[PDB]
Amino acid sequence: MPNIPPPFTAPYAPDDAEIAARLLPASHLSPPQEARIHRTATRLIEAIRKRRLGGVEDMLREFALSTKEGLALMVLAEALLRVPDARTADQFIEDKLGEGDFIHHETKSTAFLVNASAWAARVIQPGETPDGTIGRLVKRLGAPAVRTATRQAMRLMGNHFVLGETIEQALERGKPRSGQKTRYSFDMLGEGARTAADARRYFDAYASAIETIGKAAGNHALPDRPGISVKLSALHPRFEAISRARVMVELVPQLLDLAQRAKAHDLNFTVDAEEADRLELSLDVIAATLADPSLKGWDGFGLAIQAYQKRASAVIDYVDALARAHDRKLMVRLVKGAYWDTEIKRAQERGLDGYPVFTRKAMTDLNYVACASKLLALRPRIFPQFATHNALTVATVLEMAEGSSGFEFQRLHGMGEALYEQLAKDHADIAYRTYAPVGSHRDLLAYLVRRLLENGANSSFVAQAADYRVPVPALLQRPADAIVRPQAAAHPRIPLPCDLFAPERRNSRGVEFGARTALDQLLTDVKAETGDLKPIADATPDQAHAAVAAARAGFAGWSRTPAGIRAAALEQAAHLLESRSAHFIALLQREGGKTLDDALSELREAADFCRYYAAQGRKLFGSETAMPGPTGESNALTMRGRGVFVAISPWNFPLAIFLGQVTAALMAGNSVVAKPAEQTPRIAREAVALLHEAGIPKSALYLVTGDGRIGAALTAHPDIAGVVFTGSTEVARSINRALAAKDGPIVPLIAETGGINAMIADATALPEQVADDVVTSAFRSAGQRCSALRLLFVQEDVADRMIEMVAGAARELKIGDPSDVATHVGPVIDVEAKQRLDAHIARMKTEARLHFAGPAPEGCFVAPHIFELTEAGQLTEEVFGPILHVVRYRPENLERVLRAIERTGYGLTLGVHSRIDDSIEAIIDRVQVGNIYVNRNMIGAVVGVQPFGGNGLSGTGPKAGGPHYLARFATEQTVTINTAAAG
Amino acid sequence: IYVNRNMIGAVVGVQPFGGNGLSGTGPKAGGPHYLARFATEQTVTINTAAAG
Amino acid sequence: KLFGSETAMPGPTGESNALTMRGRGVFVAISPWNFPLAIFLGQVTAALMAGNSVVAKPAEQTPRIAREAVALLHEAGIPKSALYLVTGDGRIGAALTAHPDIAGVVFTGSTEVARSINRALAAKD
Amino acid sequence: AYRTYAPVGSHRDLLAYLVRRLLENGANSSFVAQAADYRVPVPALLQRPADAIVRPQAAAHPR
Ligand SMILES: Cc1cc2nc3c(=O)[nH]c(=O)nc-3n(C[C@H](O)[C@H](O)[C@H](O)COP(=O)(O)OP(=O)(O)OC[C@H]3O[C@@H](n4cnc5c(N)ncnc54)[C@H](O)[C@@H]3O)c2cc1C
Ligand SMILES: Cc1cc2nc3c(=O)[nH]c(=O)nc-3n(C[C@H](O)[C@H](O)[C@H](O)COP(=O)(O)OP(=O)(O)OC[C@H]3O[C@@H](n4cnc5c(N)ncnc54)[C@H](O)[C@@H]3O)c2cc1C
Ligand SMILES: NC(=O)c1ccc[n+]([C@@H]2O[C@H](COP(=O)([O-])OP(=O)(O)OC[C@H]3O[C@@H](n4cnc5c(N)ncnc54)[C@H](O)[C@@H]3O)[C@@H](O)[C@H]2O)c1
Ligand SMILES: NC(=O)c1ccc[n+]([C@@H]2O[C@H](COP(=O)([O-])OP(=O)(O)OC[C@H]3O[C@@H](n4cnc5c(N)ncnc54)[C@H](O)[C@@H]3O)[C@@H](O)[C@H]2O)c1
Repeated sequence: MPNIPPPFTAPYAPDDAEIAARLLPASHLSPPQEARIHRTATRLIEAIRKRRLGGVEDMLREFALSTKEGLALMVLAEALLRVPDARTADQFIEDKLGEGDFIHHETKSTAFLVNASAWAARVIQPGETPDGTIGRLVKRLGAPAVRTATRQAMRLMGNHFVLGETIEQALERGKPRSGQKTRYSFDMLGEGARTAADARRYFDAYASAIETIGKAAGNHALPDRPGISVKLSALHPRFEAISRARVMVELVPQLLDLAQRAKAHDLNFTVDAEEADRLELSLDVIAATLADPSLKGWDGFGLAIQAYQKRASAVIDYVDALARAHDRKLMVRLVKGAYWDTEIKRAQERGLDGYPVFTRKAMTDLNYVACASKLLALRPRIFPQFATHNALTVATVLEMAEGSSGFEFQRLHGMGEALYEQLAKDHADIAYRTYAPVGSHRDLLAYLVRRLLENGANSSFVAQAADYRVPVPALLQRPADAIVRPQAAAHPRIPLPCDLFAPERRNSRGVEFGARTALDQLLTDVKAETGDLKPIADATPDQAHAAVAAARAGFAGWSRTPAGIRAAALEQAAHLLESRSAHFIALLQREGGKTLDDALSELREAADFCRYYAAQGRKLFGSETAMPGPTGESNALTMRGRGVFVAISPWNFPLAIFLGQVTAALMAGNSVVAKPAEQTPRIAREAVALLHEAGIPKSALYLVTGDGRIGAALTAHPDIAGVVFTGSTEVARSINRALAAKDGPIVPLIAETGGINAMIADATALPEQVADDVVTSAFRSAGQRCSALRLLFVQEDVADRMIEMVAGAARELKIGDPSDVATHVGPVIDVEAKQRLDAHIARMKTEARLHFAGPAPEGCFVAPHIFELTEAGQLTEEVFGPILHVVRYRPENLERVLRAIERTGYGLTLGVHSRIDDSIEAIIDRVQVGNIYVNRNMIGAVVGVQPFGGNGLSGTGPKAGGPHYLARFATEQTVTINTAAAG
Repeated sequence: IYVNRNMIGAVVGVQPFGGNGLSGTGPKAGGPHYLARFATEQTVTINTAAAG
Repeated sequence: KLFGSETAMPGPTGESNALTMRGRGVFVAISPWNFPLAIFLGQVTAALMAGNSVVAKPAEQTPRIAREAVALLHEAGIPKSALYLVTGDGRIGAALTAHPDIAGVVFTGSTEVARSINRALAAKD
Repeated sequence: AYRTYAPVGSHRDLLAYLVRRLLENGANSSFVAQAADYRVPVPALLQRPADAIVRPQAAAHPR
């Protein structure tokens, strides 16, 4: 009867200290309360340290394995467990494993997870160099220990996971005896559908699991019936804030169907909690689902809430209001949180104003107990479920319950066993639910990774309890006593994103699209910025020469302006850029045709260029360098501006590359004449006016607009001191020839040009991450980035799955007006671009296999295309659009692949996806490419982090946004003074 | 530039030597900017998150 | 200092970023007659130190010292495969600089010859 | 050929013997201890003694 709560919108990353100022006093307990807790917890830990077979943490500790090594052995273990004849596995383990074929075993066992037929008698030659994850393990531990470790992995995989090639096989394997109930609830493997077909498969798997669980549910009432865990990202291929409109329309009926099926068996149905940027969207979906009248009269629906998030307490308020408003009973799982490292990395990458999670473990522990107290007081409408394997957390929640009724604890099969058995011994009324991981092999890898991060974490309770160096009393330290003071809440060694580069420079600010207040405000601000797009008159060859003459006159004064003053101008420019981000983002979208995230990212990059060049500028030009020499003599090295630089920029980064080149030249003490791409003069003119306002003298910087002919007039001018160019390889050569033709000084040419960028993915790569990174690298910004992926090499054993996943993912990209927040792929720059792209597409259709040709809206649009080539040699040009080419290869032919890459002459970006350090390192050793990206996408180089730029046909160097850039814009001068007369 | 002494016999690492304009491109021989010009830069970026 | 080890770049947690400097390829080194030893070796050893192989063409007037110098470099630890001496006039110098496979040119000599070399480089595709 | 010895005697002589025995099994520098610690890579157990000393003047322990 109460009002349905408003869409959830708590502040994303509030101040830790203020939260601690509330939680610390409230955490206080009386001496008798603490005494009970201490006793219960000691008893739990004693049982834990009894020592049963063991868990993953025991294996990692026993053989001192990295997470990567643990993962590789568990993968090999599953492959070995699925071999029909156990004697067959035994023979392999003793005779082949650890003897050789190290990389082959790692590759085959991993491919097995997506391609069962891939894993099936070789002959191992002696003396093989131990390489690969397994070979390195063998060198370190010895082959016999690796076999022993593998056998242990086999008992872990066989005992603690319910797995099969398909869901049906997993479910059959996980069944109980007869007319009996499953002793476990199902933690389903699936997450993050990449394709529409993935989302249907996961839906079907859940549906199938619900029937299996149902038919073996027992006759008791809730809470004493089994549960299933479900992930929203598994049920929708673009589960994200910017796609909220389609998500609400497509995902809800799906989740509703599954909830109804669970209701019919009167099951516990739990929606898992995922990344922080999906919190708000998930609550929207969950609320709309819960509202459906078909879910009345059922008490099993629920969701997980992560206490490691500052928003946790507010989520609980929201969930309770939801429950009262629809008059429902809910089962609510409280967890700490499984994605901590991800949240830290993301907030840093995204330049957020803070972290959505606590950064000290004790703060998470404090907030968990505080949230538990909150949930307990919401009984009986809310049935709390405390999922944790921490003995102190358990003991503390029990004490606060003052009873054992109306809540449960939870644990994952293979963890918390000794703990909860002992808890049950000491408290007969206590209930705990045990979940088993259940699913297909194709979903194992993604799940194993997350699982291993936590079992291998030093801070984890389970790990420490298993380490007998850690005394029992240490595991019993109260969280409040670790924090002591509110101002100590945040972790002292984790800087806020804005301080990522301190004390060098400030970081530009970003926006969290997953926070509706932030995204809505950004959208509004950009919308408020208007632009009719008035034509910008071209310059005549006379005006261009006048510009050079004027720049030439201004060089004397600018070059002699103190470096600190030049740097201050750049830094004020950065300030004005971010201050006016909406205006410039608006321009980037209108004139540049960029989607919102690409525009914001370019704005950030522009400001980063200013601050970074300002910072490097002071180091380089701030003072002379004293040279060692004899007594009675001084020797000083200085760097002076060269003269007038001509800066020529492209249309694809009309602001950041424009400003990067210009501010670099300016910082070095040069005056500049800048000619922007014909397509994007407006933003260039805005940038220049901004630089002037920031402190760049009118006499130091001139904008000349026009075509390649006006650009030619500038580069041919006899009085210029150098040229900084970014554009086509062909135009660079033309400029270079015009420069070399002159009889004057040989001036510097910095030329950054295209590439035919490859990615190499082997069978140890996670197909879902490959697909993400391939889709991003090749199709983001309509493939109009120089760093963009053009050629994917994929090992044949995984080619079909990887290609199919990229295609399915590409189909989910929204193509259209870049100003619509839901758009993934905007238009290409002009009619000429589209025609050239369409011509290549037409040609490729008659020369190579078409895997995907997306649907494009009328206008200057080109959709993602995927072609498979017979050989790489079929791709001979940089095609500047959303067009992926794929070649599959045999593992023994990597050399051929590397020759194919070397053959083009380009060398800008290269992607490598592989678990195998030795393979990654062999590739790096071999290639000369400027930017190599491993196990991530190939785009969005960050100033001062990924100095960007290639060689061969891809560029001259030095790398923009790196420490060798500014020097190229200057000239050296040595002053030697005989000082002897001074004495 | 040489002040109150002769103009010749630049010493390696003391007087980085070489000119501009019609006199040269740089970087100066026997100075700290020379070697870099003979090399190319390579940036290697690795997503290490799977390990921690 | 420069090539001894990589430079770590600041970045987000969960990511490593390292800057390295690698040899470019084959450098053509062309030297004058007026400092037949020191400028010859200066240019040659700089290129070698940066990890390039080198084809060196000495001034036609002073091949002997250059050949003695190359011999000394080989004896000092420079592999025969990393360093070759080619003697002759400006035409042989022109052949070297015109070669499509070279990765750079280090030259000391007349402003006029520098420009012709610059033009030959620019002319290549 | 290898000979295996068994400790043989009366309880009244055990303590004195156990002490000496435990000093060596609990020593960080002991081969048996390190071999049993999987953090120590096989190649580490294989370092030649001469390569640890390197120079005559480094023979004595510096601390
Ligand atoms: C049945 C079950 C279902 C679960 N469902 C989900 C889910 O849907 N979504 C989800 O995100 N998690 C979920 N989890 C939680 C996750 O998988 C881990 O098990 C959990 O976070 C560990 O908490 P703990 O009290 O057992 O271990 P503890 O060792 O006491 O705490 C470990 C954790 O503290 C936090 N942490 C670690 N370092 C820091 C730091 N420097 N600063 C702040 N916090 C830190 C983390 O959240 C981390 O996992 C579930 C767990 C179980 C058992
Ligand atoms: C059957 C048998 C009978 C034995 N009888 C005797 C005996 O009668 N008298 C006797 O004294 N020992 C005797 N020992 C030796 C002793 O008991 C140890 O077993 C032995 O010294 C260990 O050598 P190791 O090569 O097996 O182990 P390792 O780990 O290779 O070496 C361990 C040892 O190196 C030496 N050492 C350790 N640290 C240092 C240091 N900082 N500087 C210099 N040296 C160091 C010690 O001698 C020490 O025991 C006997 C051993 C066996 C197996
Ligand atoms: N390596 C990098 O960092 C990087 C960054 C951005 C773009 N690019 C490259 O730029 C290309 C796409 O952008 P584009 O179409 O604008 O490049 P483009 O060669 O077509 O022209 C770019 C710029 O040079 C000017 N220009 C054209 N002809 C000229 C001439 N004869 N003399 C002097 N100037 C002349 C243009 O008018 C313009 O401002 C791709 O090949 C791409 O990979 C490389
Ligand atoms: N700035 C300095 O550091 C420095 C140092 C020493 C000498 N120099 C200059 O060197 C000059 C005098 O000596 P030089 O007579 O040997 O110079 P030079 O121009 O006559 O030629 C010198 C070198 O280039 C080669 N060469 C000639 N024509 C060539 C061509 N068309 N293509 C490729 N290579 C060619 C020669 O055979 C020789 O090895 C002066 O102008 C002097 O100032 C400058």
